[PDB]
Amino acid sequence: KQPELDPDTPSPIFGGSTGGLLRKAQVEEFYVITWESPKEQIFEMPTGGAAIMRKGPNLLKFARKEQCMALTTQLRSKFRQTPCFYRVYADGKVQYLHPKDGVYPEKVNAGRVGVNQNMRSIGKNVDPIKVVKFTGSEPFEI
Amino acid sequence: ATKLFPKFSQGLAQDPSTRRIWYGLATAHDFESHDGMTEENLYQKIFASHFGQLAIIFLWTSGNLFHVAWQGNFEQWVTDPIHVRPIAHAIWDPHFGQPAVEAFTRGGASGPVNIATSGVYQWWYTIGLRSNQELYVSSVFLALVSAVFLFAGWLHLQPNFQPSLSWFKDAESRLNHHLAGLFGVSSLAWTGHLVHVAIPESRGQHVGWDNFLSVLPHPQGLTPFWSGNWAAYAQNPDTASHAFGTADGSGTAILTFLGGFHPQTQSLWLSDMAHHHLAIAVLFIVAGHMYRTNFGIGHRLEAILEAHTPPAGGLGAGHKGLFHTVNNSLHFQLGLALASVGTITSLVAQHMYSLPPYAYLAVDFTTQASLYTHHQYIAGFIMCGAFAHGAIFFIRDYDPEQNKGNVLARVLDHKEAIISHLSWVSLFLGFHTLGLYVHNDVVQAFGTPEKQILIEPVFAQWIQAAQGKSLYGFDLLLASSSSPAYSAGQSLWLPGWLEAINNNQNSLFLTIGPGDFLVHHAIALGLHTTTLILVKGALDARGSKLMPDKKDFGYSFPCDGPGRGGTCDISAYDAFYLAVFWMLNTIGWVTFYWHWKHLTLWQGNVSQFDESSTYLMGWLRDYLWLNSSQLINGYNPFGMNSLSVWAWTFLFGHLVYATGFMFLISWRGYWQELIETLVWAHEKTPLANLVYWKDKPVALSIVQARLVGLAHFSVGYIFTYAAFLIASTAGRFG
Amino acid sequence: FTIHVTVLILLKGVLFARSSRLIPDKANLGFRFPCDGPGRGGTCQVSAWDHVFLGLFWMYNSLSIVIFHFSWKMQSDVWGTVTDSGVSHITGGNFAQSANTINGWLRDFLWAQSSQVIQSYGSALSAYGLMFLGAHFVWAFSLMFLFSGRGYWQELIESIVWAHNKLRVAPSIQPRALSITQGRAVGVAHYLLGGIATTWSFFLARIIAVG
Amino acid sequence: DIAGLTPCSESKAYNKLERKELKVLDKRLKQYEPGSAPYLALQATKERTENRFKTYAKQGLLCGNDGLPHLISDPGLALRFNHAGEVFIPTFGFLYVAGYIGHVGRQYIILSKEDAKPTDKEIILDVPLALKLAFQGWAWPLASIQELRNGSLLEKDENITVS
Amino acid sequence: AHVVKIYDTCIGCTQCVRACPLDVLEMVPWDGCKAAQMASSPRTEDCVGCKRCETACPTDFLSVRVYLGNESTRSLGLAY
Amino acid sequence: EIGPKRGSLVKVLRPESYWYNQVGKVVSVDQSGIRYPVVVRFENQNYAGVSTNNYALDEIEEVK
Ligand code: CLA
Ligand code: CLA
Ligand SMILES: CC1=C(/C=C/C(C)=C\C=C\C(C)=C\C=C\C=C(C)\C=C\C=C(C)\C=C\C2=C(C)CCCC2(C)C)C(C)(C)CCC1
Ligand SMILES: CC1=C(C/C=C(\C)CCC[C@H](C)CCC[C@H](C)CCCC(C)C)C(=O)c2ccccc2C1=O
Ligand SMILES: CC1=C(C/C=C(\C)CCC[C@H](C)CCC[C@H](C)CCCC(C)C)C(=O)c2ccccc2C1=O
Ligand code: SF4
Ligand SMILES: C[As](C)(=O)[O-]
Ligand SMILES: [Ca+2]
Repeated sequence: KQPELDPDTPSPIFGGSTGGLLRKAQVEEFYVITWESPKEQIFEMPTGGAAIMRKGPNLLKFARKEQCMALTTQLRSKFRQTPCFYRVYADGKVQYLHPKDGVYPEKVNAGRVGVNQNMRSIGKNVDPIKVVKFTGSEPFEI
Repeated sequence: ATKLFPKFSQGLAQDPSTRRIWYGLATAHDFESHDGMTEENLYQKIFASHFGQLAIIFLWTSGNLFHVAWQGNFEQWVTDPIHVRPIAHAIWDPHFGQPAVEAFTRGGASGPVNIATSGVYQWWYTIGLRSNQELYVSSVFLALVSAVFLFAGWLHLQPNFQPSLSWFKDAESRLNHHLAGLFGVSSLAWTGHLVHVAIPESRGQHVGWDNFLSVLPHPQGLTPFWSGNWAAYAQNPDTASHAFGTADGSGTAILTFLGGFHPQTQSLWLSDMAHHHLAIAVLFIVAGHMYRTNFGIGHRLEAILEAHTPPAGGLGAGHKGLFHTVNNSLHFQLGLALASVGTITSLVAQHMYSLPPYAYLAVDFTTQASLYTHHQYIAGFIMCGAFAHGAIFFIRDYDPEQNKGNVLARVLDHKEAIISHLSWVSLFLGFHTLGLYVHNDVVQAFGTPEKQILIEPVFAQWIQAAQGKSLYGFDLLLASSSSPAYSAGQSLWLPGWLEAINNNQNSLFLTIGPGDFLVHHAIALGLHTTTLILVKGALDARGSKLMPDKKDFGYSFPCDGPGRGGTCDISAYDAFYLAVFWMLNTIGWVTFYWHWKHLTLWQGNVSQFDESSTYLMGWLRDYLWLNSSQLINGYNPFGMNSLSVWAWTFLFGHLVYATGFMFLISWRGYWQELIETLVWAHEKTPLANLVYWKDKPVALSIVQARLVGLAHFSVGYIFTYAAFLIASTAGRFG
Repeated sequence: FTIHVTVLILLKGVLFARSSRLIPDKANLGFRFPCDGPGRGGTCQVSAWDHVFLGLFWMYNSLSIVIFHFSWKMQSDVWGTVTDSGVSHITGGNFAQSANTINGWLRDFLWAQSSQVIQSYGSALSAYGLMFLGAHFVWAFSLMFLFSGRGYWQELIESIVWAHNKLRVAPSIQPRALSITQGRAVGVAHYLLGGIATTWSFFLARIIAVG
Repeated sequence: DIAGLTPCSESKAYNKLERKELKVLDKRLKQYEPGSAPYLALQATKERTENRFKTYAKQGLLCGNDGLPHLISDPGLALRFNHAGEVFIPTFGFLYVAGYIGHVGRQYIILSKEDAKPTDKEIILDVPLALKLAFQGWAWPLASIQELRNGSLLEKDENITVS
Repeated sequence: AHVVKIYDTCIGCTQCVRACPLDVLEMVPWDGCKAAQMASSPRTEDCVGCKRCETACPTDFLSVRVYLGNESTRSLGLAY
Repeated sequence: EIGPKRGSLVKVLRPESYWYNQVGKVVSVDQSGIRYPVVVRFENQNYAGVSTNNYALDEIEEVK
């Protein structure tokens, strides 16, 4: 069960910085991350300095998506902690992205069907002949 | 997704950034990668574009004629073309002070003016013109034809007038019409102009429109053309002491082939050019009848290329399937056209400083160099564009299925050998040229000029001796008398040629010293290196060993990522970038050589060149540091003069050059963070968060970055060299 | 101005090294890397190494301006020979109404004081002119590296390696072009070398013929 | 007489340049006593300068209107005259030395392609092998032509290309 | 956006995913030797085009190639 | 039993491959059955620094 975003979640103790949180975050979108973080500890922020983190699930949020994938990968690095992602649009609609499979896209989950791929040797593509349409960047099969 | 400017980009429209603005201002002329731009809807647009650009050209020439007629002193030039200098236009700039109005008043009949370096007075008076009204008429005519082309470009846009697609593929009839009509018929009309107006104007006769209805351009008028004996038109040419503004010893010959110079005007005989263009027109008319048409049999193209196949298989299929290849590709024709245009531009620049066609032109010493450098850089850019479109051909329009066995596939197959031999010739030239220059510099630094190396260019001197030169004494064709080449053509163009060739004061087969050897080899280095860069960018276009699938990312893409040990400037567009750098270098070396040759020649001290053109300290001292005192002294606390504007422009060129370096050295990524910082600062300024920018500010694209960098580079290079060539010449007169 | 711009470059390189607004995972990429990728419109010269790269150019500019100021002040308003009636300086006080214009630096200082460096072949100071021209040469040579990349050069090396393998004379070690970081390093090295060497030759050939 | 140039003895500019150089040398040669070191140095310099100017004018080398020597590089003009040494034999000498060098380097780089990790041999050379091959290449024209007729230098199109 | 493709030349090393900074591509069934995974691009609204996935892909020739397309707020990495 | 003998050196014919027309020994022709069974090993590095690669059996050919 992919968990959905929950407002009114406490935040880690930190002073402030000058990264992100601009006009884009108010009228376009903002991204959210949540993760366990037991054993209240010290961590580093991708757009700031060092901060403390209580035990129990805690939630953060930033401006760009990579600003949270960096934290997910960090959490991989040291102690096995398992955060998640969230999307937000102007209408308030929320979308869950990472990890949809729940098993961290680097590992397969029981079964799905992927797109944007073709069974052809590297190269051996089509010459610019018969490619006058050019459809932006061709999938070569659609 | 979000529609906005421009009208021909749906992917660049959703782009929330100022980048789309620059790509719209840039890709506005790329009428092939736009959305829904099939062929038959493209020829009509490109044809309207041809009309628009022709209208631009004619409006340019009309404005030139207008400012010559009203603001130029064309009347003050025709009478005594030696005591006066040209004028281009006036000035209403309020920023000038009182000394400035007194400094830009060379003429005296008006306020501030500017000298005319276009060389238009000479070319307009040689063809025959001695009144400003005759210039107003032509200016109005050119404006009218510009409007006509602006309308014709639009007429073929609405239906009932839109052409079809089969009308363009008929290359046979179009090439016939161009070889015969565009070249031959116009050349014959030009012969008529020279024989009916230019000649009468050379006789001081005021013959124009109101009187040519009964003027016989030749005694026994038009009868020899009916009753044979064409030779009757070349029996009384312009007398040696012929006056050009008057009839002091004139003649009645129209088709003359004495092949010499008009002593007073110092140019080709005004009557030689008539027979010249007449023969040219006849020969182009003969050429224009070669092809197959609806009812004209001739011989078609598909059966010729497929018949040029060496039986021994040295080429394979020969030229089979090239008709469908070329005729179905516009970039290949554009590459051929630009290559021919650049090579013939260089040819015309070579032929204008050696065979002056315009009366009273060679006496002027400022327009010559300006126009020569003009055409040299024009030809350089046109050649670089030819190679760029040659690479675009391989990138975008290519079908190796149809081309299995032709010469183009063979050329693509041994591309590594071509590139390697270009690299080798370049290495050879650079090594040896720089080595001889450094050797001469070190030898001069030790104070023993005798220990330097000076290769005697026996080959060019031999060819001159064959031309008629005798300063070298090789006893060759047109120099000895035991040869059929010297005997035959004795009453022909030979006397004038031989008299103008041995002259040691005109620019025609100059006395070549060993210092010309080194500079010709430097020019060969520059040409081979530029051609190396271009041929490499063109051949490694469909795919290289580092990037095999290069055909998928188009032509102008920044790079293929930092992977694989680094991939920077790998697209062919970047090779074109570097080849334009080398084009600037090569044309600059060529222009330095020509300029300093004619500068040592005009001071009567050609020995200065023959002695200082051997090393690099001379080029730096005797040419750059020396002939610039008026550039520095154009304005000073003592007081400025007419040469102040040219000095300020000489500094403007260096500023543009340094801005080019700004965009070249520093790359994009650095500036993205700074722009984000400036955005942070701009959004937080108190009470300064009112109506926002309409598009997001980001750093210029890497492709855009290097494009604008090279643009600044080229434009600053050009402005600096032109300001120098104009100021250091039209300020001292020596 | 020049010193503040140089400090700007250096400090913006130092601070944006652990983290930034664009790429948060910037510390793992190290200190000496050319970029991250052509994504987000293009990333070039983002590492602190590249900021030091640009700070070298700005330090060159600032120190050159300061040393030219020193030389021309000392030669115009300080140094000279004293006669019975006052002191007659080297230059006729050309510092007053020439420094106020960029052309002045080329009017009475660069153009005027460059006679010896290009006129010293007749004496024991010809080596100064030789170093002068050689430094110009190496400067433009550095420009070569600074304005080019590796793709073109790597493919040219490819064709040259083709030419080699036809006679079986290629090396066992794979001949690759210089790294992007090394390309920029060679660029800046030759650039500062040419600049400093030309200015050295000038200031050292001009000051011997006036003392 | 070739190319309007005159033998370099009859050049008034050449002798004027020699006199100029000698005057410029003597004006600062007169600054020192005949016993000191700088004086002997200037004496020897003048010696080999006079030797420069004397030894050049033998077997004929053309000087132009500038009085300086000008090398003739065309075979055929160096023949039918006495100029074969200006640049005709130096060409063959450099060709010989460059052959020598390339032959030795190629045979080295080939004989190293057989052992394990040849890359090491390119950063840690085989000094005795290089010395042996260095003293065996002065017959390379013989070995090159017959190794060409042999075919042991043409690779039978087994290399990496892209096209 | 950026048209990303994955050819049949692949071994399923799971490296171009633990290297992608934006978690764009997935790895779902493939019939391999020891790992048996193949990469796929189900979503591209967040792909910036950094070509970090092309550096870690050890396949010769590369299994993934980013066809550079049009830019957006995500594709330009704009926090504003 | 499917591909060439292990330890036997063979060349490459992948048009888009860094290693082209030059020889390289086979690590292990995949007998389990796959479209790229032959794993060839090369001593010299590539632009990426990789030494080995797997190719199809319709591409490799015999020795020099
Ligand atoms: C004496 C017998 C003879 C000879 C000598 C030739 C010779 C030739 N024939 Mg011909 N032919 C013959 C009999 C003969 N033919 C007969 C009996 C018939 C039937 C009637 C034909 C029918 C025929 C046809 C239909 C055609 C020819 C063509 C040609 C020319 C191209 C052949 C070729 O392989 O190019 C050589 C191939 C090369 C790759 C040469 C490479 C050139 C290098 C790369 C240039 C280097 C560039 C470099 C920068 C410049 C530096 C210069 C340096 C060397 C100093 C060639 C000069 C063809 C032609 O005219 O040209 C298209 C062609 O169309 N022949
Ligand atoms: C003055 C600056 C400069 C110099 C010297 C060069 C020199 C060269 N460029 Mg280049 N170029 C430049 C600026 C410069 N470029 C710039 C600004 C650009 C645009 C950014 C380009 C873009 C460009 C391109 C695209 C290409 C070149 C190429 C070449 C090479 C052609 C080789 C040749 O023709 O024979 C030899 C040329 C020489 C300069 C050799 C002289 C060097 C001597 C031997 C130094 C010897 C030093 C001494 C022995 C010991 C010193 C070492 C140590 C002790 C310090 C050549 C080495 C082409 C190439 O690579 O050739 C295949 C190539 O295609 N250039
Ligand atoms: C990139 C590319 C391209 C382009 C190309 C080019 C650019 C080319 C060119 C070229 C050129 C630019 C050429 C030129 C040339 C030259 C020639 C061809 C010559 C000759 C010879 C002769 C035969 C002569 C003779 C004579 C006479 C007649 C008399 C006097 C003497 C003399 C010698 C002068 C294309 C698109 C196509 C394709 C793709 C790729
Ligand atoms: C300063 C700088 C910037 C930033 C420069 C900026 C943001 C200025 C460009 C936009 C401003 C508004 C230019 C102002 C107007 C121009 C002087 C001319 C515009 C005229 C057009 C309308 C034709 C880059 O983006 C860059 C990118 C890649 C390599 C080097 C650099 C670089 O050096
Ligand atoms: C030419 C060039 C190269 C190629 C640089 C090369 C090939 C340097 C190699 C030259 C060295 C000096 C080779 C010398 C090694 C000799 C084979 C052995 C030394 C000689 C002994 C006697 C010591 C780049 O790598 C580059 C990178 C980024 C931007 C521009 C460029 C650039 O312009
Ligand atoms: S990195 Fe390349 S080889 Fe590895 S799993 Fe991804 S696509 Fe396949
Ligand atoms: C052609 As003859 C004058 O040598 O007989
Ligand atoms: Ca002459």
